[PDB]
Amino acid sequence: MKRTWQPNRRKRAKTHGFRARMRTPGGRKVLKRRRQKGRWRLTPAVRK
Amino acid sequence: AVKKFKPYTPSRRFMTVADFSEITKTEPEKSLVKPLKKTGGRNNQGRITVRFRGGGHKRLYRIIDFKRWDKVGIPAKVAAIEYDPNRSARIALLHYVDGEKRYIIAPDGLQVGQQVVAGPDAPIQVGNALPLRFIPVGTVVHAVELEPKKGAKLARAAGTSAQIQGREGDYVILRLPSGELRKVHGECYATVGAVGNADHKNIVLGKAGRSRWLGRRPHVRGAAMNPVDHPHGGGEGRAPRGRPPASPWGWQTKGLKTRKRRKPSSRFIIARRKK
RNA sequence: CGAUGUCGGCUCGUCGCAUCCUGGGGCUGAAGAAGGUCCCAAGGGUUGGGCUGUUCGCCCAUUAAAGCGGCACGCGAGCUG
RNA sequence: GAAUGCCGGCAUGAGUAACGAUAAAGAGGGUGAGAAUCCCUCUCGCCGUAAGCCCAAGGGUUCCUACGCAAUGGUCGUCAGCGUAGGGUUAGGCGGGACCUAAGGUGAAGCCGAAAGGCGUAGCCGAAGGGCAGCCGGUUAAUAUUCCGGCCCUUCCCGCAGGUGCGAUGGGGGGACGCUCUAGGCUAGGGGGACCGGAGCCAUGGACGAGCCCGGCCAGAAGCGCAGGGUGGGAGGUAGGCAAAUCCGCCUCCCAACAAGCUCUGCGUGGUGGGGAAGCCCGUCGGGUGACAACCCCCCGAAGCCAGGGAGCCAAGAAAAGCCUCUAAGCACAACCUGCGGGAACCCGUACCGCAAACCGACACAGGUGGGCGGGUGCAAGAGCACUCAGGCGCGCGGGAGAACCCUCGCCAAGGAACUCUGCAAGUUGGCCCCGUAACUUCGGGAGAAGGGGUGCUCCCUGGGGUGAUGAGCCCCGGGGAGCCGCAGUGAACAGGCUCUGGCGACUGUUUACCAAAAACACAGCUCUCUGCGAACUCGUAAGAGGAGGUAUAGGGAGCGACGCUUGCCCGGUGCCGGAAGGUCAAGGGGAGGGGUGCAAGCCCCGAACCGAAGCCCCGGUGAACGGCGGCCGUAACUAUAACGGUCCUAAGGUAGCGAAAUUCCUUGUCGGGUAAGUUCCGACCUGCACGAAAAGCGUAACGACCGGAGCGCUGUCUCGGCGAGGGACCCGGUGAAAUUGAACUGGCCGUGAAGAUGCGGCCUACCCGUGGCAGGACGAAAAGACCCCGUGGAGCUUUACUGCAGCC
RNA sequence: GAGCUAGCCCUGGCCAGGGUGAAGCUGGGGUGAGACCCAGUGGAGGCCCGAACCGGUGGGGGAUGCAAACCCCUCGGAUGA
RNA sequence: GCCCGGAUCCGGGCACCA
RNA sequence: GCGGGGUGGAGCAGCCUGGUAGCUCGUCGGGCUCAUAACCCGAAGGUCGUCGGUUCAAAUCCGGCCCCCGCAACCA
RNA sequence: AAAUGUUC
RNA sequence: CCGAGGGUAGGGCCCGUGACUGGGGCGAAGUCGUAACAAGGUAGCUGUACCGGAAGGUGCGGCUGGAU
RNA sequence: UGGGAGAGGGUGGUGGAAUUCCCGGAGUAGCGGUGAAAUGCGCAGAUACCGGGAGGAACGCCGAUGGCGAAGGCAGCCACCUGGUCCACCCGUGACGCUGAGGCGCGAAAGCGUGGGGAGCAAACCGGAUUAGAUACCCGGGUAGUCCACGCCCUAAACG
Ligand SMILES: CC(=O)c1cccc(N[C@H]2[C@H](N)[C@@](NC(=O)N(C)C)([C@H](C)O)[C@@](C)(O)[C@@]2(O)COC(=O)c2c(C)cccc2O)c1
Ligand SMILES: [K+]
Ligand SMILES: [Mg+2]
Ligand SMILES: [Mg+2]
Ligand SMILES: [Mg+2]
Ligand SMILES: [Mg+2]
Ligand SMILES: [Mg+2]
Ligand SMILES: [Mg+2]
Ligand SMILES: [Mg+2]
Ligand SMILES: [Mg+2]
Ligand SMILES: [Mg+2]
Ligand SMILES: [Mg+2]
Ligand SMILES: [Mg+2]
Ligand SMILES: [Mg+2]
Ligand SMILES: [Mg+2]
Ligand SMILES: [Mg+2]
Ligand SMILES: [Mg+2]
Ligand SMILES: [Mg+2]
Ligand SMILES: [Mg+2]
Ligand SMILES: [Mg+2]
Ligand SMILES: [Mg+2]
Ligand SMILES: [Mg+2]
Ligand SMILES: [Mg+2]
Ligand SMILES: [Mg+2]
Ligand SMILES: [Mg+2]
Ligand SMILES: [Mg+2]
Ligand SMILES: [Mg+2]
Ligand SMILES: [Mg+2]
Ligand SMILES: [Mg+2]
Ligand SMILES: [Mg+2]
Ligand SMILES: [Mg+2]
Ligand SMILES: [Mg+2]
Ligand SMILES: [Mg+2]
Ligand SMILES: [Mg+2]
Ligand SMILES: [Mg+2]
Ligand SMILES: [Mg+2]
Ligand SMILES: [Mg+2]
Ligand SMILES: [Mg+2]
Ligand SMILES: [Mg+2]
Ligand SMILES: [Mg+2]
Ligand SMILES: [Mg+2]
Ligand SMILES: [Mg+2]
Ligand SMILES: [Mg+2]
Ligand SMILES: [Mg+2]
Ligand SMILES: [Mg+2]
Ligand SMILES: [Mg+2]
Ligand SMILES: [Mg+2]
Ligand SMILES: [Mg+2]
Ligand SMILES: [Mg+2]
Ligand SMILES: [Mg+2]
Ligand SMILES: [Mg+2]
Ligand SMILES: [Mg+2]
Ligand SMILES: [Mg+2]
Ligand SMILES: [Mg+2]
Ligand SMILES: [Mg+2]
Ligand SMILES: [Mg+2]
Ligand SMILES: [Mg+2]
Ligand SMILES: [Mg+2]
Ligand SMILES: [Mg+2]
Ligand SMILES: [Mg+2]
Ligand SMILES: [Mg+2]
Ligand SMILES: [Mg+2]
Ligand SMILES: [Mg+2]
Ligand SMILES: [Mg+2]
Ligand SMILES: [Mg+2]
Ligand SMILES: [Mg+2]
Ligand SMILES: [Mg+2]
Ligand SMILES: [Mg+2]
Ligand SMILES: [Mg+2]
Ligand SMILES: [Mg+2]
Ligand SMILES: [Mg+2]
Ligand SMILES: [Mg+2]
Ligand SMILES: [Mg+2]
Ligand SMILES: [Mg+2]
Ligand SMILES: [Mg+2]
Ligand SMILES: [Mg+2]
Ligand SMILES: [Mg+2]
Ligand SMILES: [Mg+2]
Ligand SMILES: [Mg+2]
Ligand SMILES: [Mg+2]
Ligand SMILES: [Mg+2]
Ligand SMILES: [Mg+2]
Ligand SMILES: [Mg+2]
Ligand SMILES: [Mg+2]
Ligand SMILES: [Mg+2]
Ligand SMILES: [Mg+2]
Ligand SMILES: [Mg+2]
Ligand SMILES: [Mg+2]
Ligand SMILES: [Mg+2]
Ligand SMILES: [Mg+2]
Ligand SMILES: [Mg+2]
Ligand SMILES: [Mg+2]
Ligand SMILES: [Mg+2]
Ligand SMILES: [Mg+2]
Ligand SMILES: [Mg+2]
Ligand SMILES: [Mg+2]
Ligand SMILES: [Mg+2]
Ligand SMILES: [Mg+2]
Ligand SMILES: [Mg+2]
Ligand SMILES: [Mg+2]
Ligand SMILES: [Mg+2]
Ligand SMILES: [Mg+2]
Ligand SMILES: [Mg+2]
Ligand SMILES: [Mg+2]
Ligand SMILES: [Mg+2]
Ligand SMILES: [Mg+2]
Ligand SMILES: [Mg+2]
Ligand SMILES: [Mg+2]
Ligand SMILES: [Mg+2]
Ligand SMILES: [Mg+2]
Ligand SMILES: [Mg+2]
Ligand SMILES: [Mg+2]
Ligand SMILES: [Mg+2]
Ligand SMILES: [Mg+2]
Ligand SMILES: [Mg+2]
Ligand SMILES: [Mg+2]
Ligand SMILES: [Mg+2]
Ligand SMILES: [Mg+2]
Ligand SMILES: [Mg+2]
Ligand SMILES: [Mg+2]
Ligand SMILES: [Mg+2]
Ligand SMILES: [Mg+2]
Ligand SMILES: [Mg+2]
Ligand SMILES: [Mg+2]
Ligand SMILES: [Mg+2]
Ligand SMILES: [Mg+2]
Ligand SMILES: [Mg+2]
Ligand SMILES: [Mg+2]
Ligand SMILES: [Mg+2]
Ligand SMILES: [Mg+2]
Ligand SMILES: [Mg+2]
Ligand SMILES: [Mg+2]
Ligand SMILES: [Mg+2]
Ligand SMILES: [Mg+2]
Ligand SMILES: [Mg+2]
Ligand SMILES: [Mg+2]
Ligand SMILES: [Mg+2]
Ligand SMILES: [Mg+2]
Ligand SMILES: [Mg+2]
Ligand SMILES: [Mg+2]
Ligand SMILES: [Mg+2]
Ligand SMILES: [Mg+2]
Ligand SMILES: [Mg+2]
Ligand SMILES: [Mg+2]
Ligand SMILES: [Mg+2]
Ligand SMILES: [Mg+2]
Ligand SMILES: [Mg+2]
Ligand SMILES: [Mg+2]
Ligand SMILES: [Mg+2]
Ligand SMILES: [Mg+2]
Ligand SMILES: [Mg+2]
Ligand SMILES: [Mg+2]
Ligand SMILES: [Mg+2]
Ligand SMILES: [Mg+2]
Ligand SMILES: [Mg+2]
Ligand SMILES: [Mg+2]
Ligand SMILES: [Mg+2]
Ligand SMILES: [Mg+2]
Ligand SMILES: [Mg+2]
Ligand SMILES: [Mg+2]
Ligand SMILES: [Mg+2]
Ligand SMILES: [Mg+2]
Ligand SMILES: [Mg+2]
Ligand SMILES: [Mg+2]
Ligand SMILES: [Mg+2]
Ligand SMILES: [Mg+2]
Ligand SMILES: [Mg+2]
Ligand SMILES: [Mg+2]
Ligand SMILES: [Mg+2]
Ligand SMILES: [Mg+2]
Ligand SMILES: [Mg+2]
Ligand SMILES: [Mg+2]
Ligand SMILES: [Mg+2]
Ligand SMILES: [Mg+2]
Ligand SMILES: [Mg+2]
Ligand SMILES: [Mg+2]
Ligand SMILES: [Mg+2]
Ligand SMILES: [Mg+2]
Ligand SMILES: [Mg+2]
Ligand SMILES: [Mg+2]
Ligand SMILES: [Mg+2]
Ligand SMILES: [Mg+2]
Ligand SMILES: [Mg+2]
Ligand SMILES: [Mg+2]
Ligand SMILES: [Mg+2]
Ligand SMILES: [Mg+2]
Ligand SMILES: [Mg+2]
Ligand SMILES: [Mg+2]
Ligand SMILES: [Mg+2]
Ligand SMILES: [Mg+2]
Ligand SMILES: [Mg+2]
Ligand SMILES: [Mg+2]
Ligand SMILES: [Mg+2]
Ligand SMILES: [Mg+2]
Ligand SMILES: [Mg+2]
Ligand SMILES: [Mg+2]
Ligand SMILES: [Mg+2]
Ligand SMILES: [Mg+2]
Ligand SMILES: [Mg+2]
Ligand SMILES: [Mg+2]
Ligand SMILES: [Mg+2]
Ligand SMILES: [Mg+2]
Ligand SMILES: [Mg+2]
Ligand SMILES: [Mg+2]
Ligand SMILES: [Mg+2]
Ligand SMILES: [Mg+2]
Ligand SMILES: [Mg+2]
Ligand SMILES: [Mg+2]
């Protein structure tokens, strides 16, 4: 049946994307957090 | 009148529709329409703030002239009478001799091709607009301003009217459609006559679908819900109210007056409404 | 109670005997026939249907008779629900 | 050594279940160490509104070729979407961008908020909408509207000529719009041809035939033809379109208007450029040949094109730019328009999968995934159904055997619901044409009621329509005779069982994603109530929104729930509404009178009467507001019963109508119906445990995958089972799990034991080890019982529990 | 976190075929004129039958599944809320 | 408990209760 | 199981707070009327369900017992 | 004020 | 071919009968009231509507077959 | 042809008296009601009085033993549209007449539907009395309805 993951590149970049994060105090805290942990990807990868 | 149907479907048995006799032009004036922004009952937070709304037929907004005092002494001809999906009343298209074209709400008895005008000097005739103080005491009147130059606020619904009862200083006394007796400032404009399409209230929607066309989503009773939802929620099987009958937000809904007592306009209302 | 699934049906039985029938008896207010009542006897047998979820019970039509009870009110790693 | 401990490793169950749709395979020939599984060929089967073909998401090299087989592949593997390597994606015209706006988002100005931030007109962003210039073929192992070939077209820049008051983010027009139905004419696509072109073929009894088999087109500028869309021309006035305007709008006059003209599309033709089958050759995907291929006629014909077409209807159907026009600063050696010429034309995507083994489902997963094409025949039609074209497949374990048992299927003597909670299930019925069809009804319906007849093939006669020509042909509806065959003619496939009668809900709808589809929710309709507009109400601290660019024929809230006939009595309590009196009433006012201190002026504290809001009390109203609507005793010239009376209580004592009911405890009440028999059912009765009038009462045609009862039909439900089929189970080869598991050398009885013993006692029985089976036990497995209790454990919910808070006064 | 699901907003798309035959309109009848009756035309509808599509009624299977909701047979809606 | 009320005591009015 | 009740013939006060049983109707005797009802004037009738106990004294307070209404009888 | 009057 | 009739299916009229139910008629001396006939003690009757144990009452309009 | 009287009918408009409610003034101890009373209303300022307002309904005197109409029925006043009808004249047509089963229309009140309207009145209903009772007569309230529009119903002591 129709499952929960329904990949969509625009949706992905617009929701979790770098610019979406930077636009918000929470999003910046995420970026700050993932940088501090030293994540290789701060933001989900998506091919635009 | 109001057109009926043979019961060739269950719903068609009771459905009635407007007769549309008075309508002379079947599409609007292109330069007088802007898109109506459907809201779904949602405000700018995105929250439903008026329940049970959405999904009705798409509409175009027809720009209505609720000032009229904008064009004193410039007469106009009634070019056509048109359907307006944003109001109960029909609208009349005015070709001003000016060359300007404007919409007004169509008063009862307006005939296409006749001539109307606004101003103190205007004839007391169906379709004309004067400040209230220059209108004979006792004449029926619609599209009434409530304060000077602020726009026609009273009596705009199909069939409705106000009647001038008397005068007192800068103010005249109107009986609103509701039966309330209010003082309205004399310099406020008003169009003589009552609004057309009086048969509008005799309309039987006929079936659930028709309400939906009007953008009216199904209304669900409190009694049908759970205590989380509504004061009338829950109970095993059907239940009576079991408290004073209440709104979803708790306040009482049978009789509890809600107009603010200390409202500055209180000085101007002589007698609270009729029945 | 770190689980012993709970009524009734179905299927499959098996046991007890305080015996419903069949077999053997004594007493009879047992003429015969047919009954009553107690004794011995568990080998076999113990029907089909209407109503109800019903067990039970009532009812129809029969029957030699249409027994009663145990088996976790036998039987859901056998079914039903 | 235990923590259903944690991490790891390795056992057991076990060579067990399974190996993922029952569409299906067989052989021959290759390759190779090795082949059911890879390649080739032939035969067979499956899909064919797909299981074929294009596109968009998403995926991201999976594409092509070489070389590989450790792992991946449910087996095998020489093969592969796998490993290694090399190659492969080519655009002014296709898609997006250098264009436009939609919701929404953002946001000069501005507004708000402790901070973070929230809003916000313009503006900007935002597309699968608007706008915009490329079609056919050839080519590669792999790309092609991209490269090539042919024929076309767009914008930008410069220049030449001709022409004009040129000029914009400003004015205006246009763009620009729904649903249903639908005309004409075309095209896509299809069928037929005795006409044209073609390698051939004559078999097995017959046919050298008007035989069979194959094919008979595609693209195309200007011009032309056909079909359609759009569109009036002129003058004068002008105060409106936030400046101006010759434009647009408005007024007047003139001419002409199912025309024309002008203009734009579609289709046809068209210089020219392509394509071009079967067959048998060579291959093993393609090539060569056919072939100077032919490239014609007739019919069917779109839902697509002309398209911004037409009609009707109500629910009344984006915006903005491109584009045209008008003028403003300006500038008129400029600028624009038109024609021609030369030059200029950027960025990103382009492989491949794409109803799936490459996307979403942990899997090469019977699931899910939006758009277009989707051939032929026959069955009334059709995207249905059977078969089949192109094309694509046989589903990545096989071979046997022919048990029980399970699944899916077929048939069944006599009976025919006797089955069972229940005809659950499965029969029956089944399309079309004709005949025919009841109660009742809201006159639509109930209707496909019910019930019946017909149905194929052949010959003869014949009616009307389309196309053409008014004829031939082709095509589409029919009609009338006479016949033939079979058990049977919708001969296959697809395709209602019917009726009678109750309950509930009017009806179509909606719902507990994944145990409830219903009588629940919704619903039109009815009523109450709030709301005069900066509405009430709602969301927010606010600003600001929604309400509504609405205005009482409107908006909020509540109950009831089409319709019909109705909806009684109670206002003492609670609610809401009204009431300028009176009672209480906080802060504050007032300050009689007292006090601390000081030598004192003074400073400081307490403080009575009186004044003092809402709320509460108090006076009224109010039921489609919350709610409520009695008891005991007696009485009729038979009994029985009580129209009648007595009395206590109440705020008032249940009216109409219903009633053993979705409500009746006693209860299977009683009586009647139906049955041989009726705890159900239907009709009645009424001592209604415990109906009753908008938490509506009583009815109601129609409707219902709702729940009752009954009858006919027909049946494997059953008496009562039997046989048959296939897929499993079974055997052999390949791969090979799982929960569970203190260890086990793990029998019956009668006892005993923490009270139900393989494990203790006594007796009895018993050679060792398996395989197929069955499920009584191992208080079998699973889940730290979801019932119950306990915990001064938790959470949801309620209110006249407590205490706060928002909100309101 | 609304790429599942619920509602709404903007913008597109889809719904084989067949049936029933409302209003209207035309003609006829009717009448003082009317209502109204009749035939034809017409093509309405939360209308009927039935694919796609959306559903999920009953049963059976599945139950360490093909699948953490699936398959088969049935069955509901299918111009509309 | 106190003050405002009526013909020691019932009226009441507000307030307190460890 | 829990609450309420039992008093002239009927229906209800009195009980809580002990001493004194009352109200409407009925019944009886008189009136009025031809007579009847209604109406008017007078009167009788309760040892307070029963047996215990408390008290100087019990309808009254307390215990049993007999009745009569009401409410409950839930979780599997 | 004032209800009523057994049957032939 | 027609055809007595038999069979199946669905209608129509009529008759008998039916738990119960609705009023009607009759019945020497039942119960409750007293509506009507005298102004019948509220003039009556009336069509209708609502209501009430019952006669009846009341509203609206009519009639005199009423007032004396 | 010419004249007439009339509440004949339909529509639109308009006039004053009265009742009720509301607002203001002034005023105070009751008003109202009956057989008598009570309910009810009134110091929260009623009744009675004056001014202003709103609304609905019916039109006093004229008014009659009157007039009109087929019947039901029709009454302030104005106008409009319209029916009947009588009289004069003796002009026109030449029996064109009478009645009328069916049919069609009209048809007081009450009642019903959908909207409005709602002052007074008033079934139902509540209360106060009367009474043995009083589901009545009397009193205080009071909802349909009475009024308008449209559509039904089609009855009557629709009677002379
Ligand atoms: C004059 C006289 O004695 C008297 C007394 C009191 C009242 C009256 N007047 C009248 C009595 N109150 C009565 N009428 C009445 O009250 N009115 C306000 C008219 C009443 C409704 O029944 C009456 C019709 O009965 C009455 O007219 C006479 O009836 C009786 O009275 C009455 C009845 C019916 C039964 C017994 C006695 C009676 O008086 C009269
Ligand atoms: K429980
Ligand atoms: Mg997942
Ligand atoms: Mg999706
Ligand atoms: Mg995307
Ligand atoms: Mg996208
Ligand atoms: Mg997206
Ligand atoms: Mg982003
Ligand atoms: Mg920052
Ligand atoms: Mg990581
Ligand atoms: Mg790194
Ligand atoms: Mg991130
Ligand atoms: Mg209708
Ligand atoms: Mg209209
Ligand atoms: Mg526009
Ligand atoms: Mg926004
Ligand atoms: Mg936001
Ligand atoms: Mg709301
Ligand atoms: Mg909403
Ligand atoms: Mg309108
Ligand atoms: Mg709408
Ligand atoms: Mg609702
Ligand atoms: Mg609920
Ligand atoms: Mg919630
Ligand atoms: Mg709540
Ligand atoms: Mg509740
Ligand atoms: Mg409930
Ligand atoms: Mg509920
Ligand atoms: Mg309940
Ligand atoms: Mg309740
Ligand atoms: Mg209720
Ligand atoms: Mg309550
Ligand atoms: Mg409440
Ligand atoms: Mg008001
Ligand atoms: Mg236990
Ligand atoms: Mg365990
Ligand atoms: Mg367990
Ligand atoms: Mg014997
Ligand atoms: Mg003998
Ligand atoms: Mg025996
Ligand atoms: Mg039984
Ligand atoms: Mg029993
Ligand atoms: Mg015998
Ligand atoms: Mg057991
Ligand atoms: Mg037991
Ligand atoms: Mg058992
Ligand atoms: Mg047993
Ligand atoms: Mg068992
Ligand atoms: Mg089981
Ligand atoms: Mg069982
Ligand atoms: Mg078990
Ligand atoms: Mg078994
Ligand atoms: Mg230890
Ligand atoms: Mg373990
Ligand atoms: Mg642990
Ligand atoms: Mg092993
Ligand atoms: Mg095993
Ligand atoms: Mg498996
Ligand atoms: Mg499998
Ligand atoms: Mg497989
Ligand atoms: Mg192989
Ligand atoms: Mg091999
Ligand atoms: Mg294979
Ligand atoms: Mg091969
Ligand atoms: Mg096909
Ligand atoms: Mg198909
Ligand atoms: Mg390998
Ligand atoms: Mg190998
Ligand atoms: Mg290998
Ligand atoms: Mg592998
Ligand atoms: Mg392998
Ligand atoms: Mg696999
Ligand atoms: Mg090799
Ligand atoms: Mg190119
Ligand atoms: Mg550039
Ligand atoms: Mg752009
Ligand atoms: Mg833009
Ligand atoms: Mg954006
Ligand atoms: Mg675009
Ligand atoms: Mg393009
Ligand atoms: Mg090229
Ligand atoms: Mg020019
Ligand atoms: Mg438009
Ligand atoms: Mg559009
Ligand atoms: Mg073409
Ligand atoms: Mg064809
Ligand atoms: Mg101008
Ligand atoms: Mg201008
Ligand atoms: Mg070729
Ligand atoms: Mg050649
Ligand atoms: Mg088009
Ligand atoms: Mg429509
Ligand atoms: Mg200049
Ligand atoms: Mg110059
Ligand atoms: Mg660039
Ligand atoms: Mg660049
Ligand atoms: Mg690029
Ligand atoms: Mg490409
Ligand atoms: Mg697709
Ligand atoms: Mg694939
Ligand atoms: Mg999964
Ligand atoms: Mg596979
Ligand atoms: Mg798959
Ligand atoms: Mg067919
Ligand atoms: Mg296969
Ligand atoms: Mg075998
Ligand atoms: Mg058989
Ligand atoms: Mg049968
Ligand atoms: Mg039979
Ligand atoms: Mg049966
Ligand atoms: Mg069939
Ligand atoms: Mg009919
Ligand atoms: Mg049939
Ligand atoms: Mg044949
Ligand atoms: Mg069918
Ligand atoms: Mg329903
Ligand atoms: Mg329902
Ligand atoms: Mg569910
Ligand atoms: Mg659930
Ligand atoms: Mg769930
Ligand atoms: Mg669930
Ligand atoms: Mg289910
Ligand atoms: Mg359903
Ligand atoms: Mg509902
Ligand atoms: Mg209704
Ligand atoms: Mg809020
Ligand atoms: Mg708005
Ligand atoms: Mg309801
Ligand atoms: Mg009350
Ligand atoms: Mg009250
Ligand atoms: Mg109250
Ligand atoms: Mg104070
Ligand atoms: Mg106060
Ligand atoms: Mg009620
Ligand atoms: Mg109460
Ligand atoms: Mg009751
Ligand atoms: Mg009553
Ligand atoms: Mg009643
Ligand atoms: Mg009963
Ligand atoms: Mg019964
Ligand atoms: Mg019972
Ligand atoms: Mg029972
Ligand atoms: Mg009974
Ligand atoms: Mg109720
Ligand atoms: Mg009912
Ligand atoms: Mg009916
Ligand atoms: Mg019904
Ligand atoms: Mg019905
Ligand atoms: Mg249904
Ligand atoms: Mg259903
Ligand atoms: Mg049944
Ligand atoms: Mg069988
Ligand atoms: Mg087999
Ligand atoms: Mg072997
Ligand atoms: Mg394991
Ligand atoms: Mg051991
Ligand atoms: Mg061992
Ligand atoms: Mg051993
Ligand atoms: Mg023991
Ligand atoms: Mg033992
Ligand atoms: Mg042993
Ligand atoms: Mg031992
Ligand atoms: Mg031993
Ligand atoms: Mg033994
Ligand atoms: Mg076992
Ligand atoms: Mg066991
Ligand atoms: Mg077991
Ligand atoms: Mg479990
Ligand atoms: Mg635990
Ligand atoms: Mg536990
Ligand atoms: Mg548990
Ligand atoms: Mg317990
Ligand atoms: Mg505690
Ligand atoms: Mg404790
Ligand atoms: Mg707690
Ligand atoms: Mg809690
Ligand atoms: Mg509030
Ligand atoms: Mg999404
Ligand atoms: Mg149709
Ligand atoms: Mg139909
Ligand atoms: Mg299903
Ligand atoms: Mg499952
Ligand atoms: Mg399935
Ligand atoms: Mg279906
Ligand atoms: Mg259908
Ligand atoms: Mg007492
Ligand atoms: Mg005498
Ligand atoms: Mg007497
Ligand atoms: Mg004493
Ligand atoms: Mg004593
Ligand atoms: Mg409980
Ligand atoms: Mg008497
Ligand atoms: Mg015969
Ligand atoms: Mg009398
Ligand atoms: Mg009388
Ligand atoms: Mg009288
Ligand atoms: Mg009575
Ligand atoms: Mg009365
Ligand atoms: Mg009268
Ligand atoms: Mg005073
Ligand atoms: Mg008024
Ligand atoms: Mg006549
Ligand atoms: Mg009337
Ligand atoms: Mg009374
Ligand atoms: Mg009396
Ligand atoms: Mg009485
Ligand atoms: Mg009414
Ligand atoms: Mg009448």
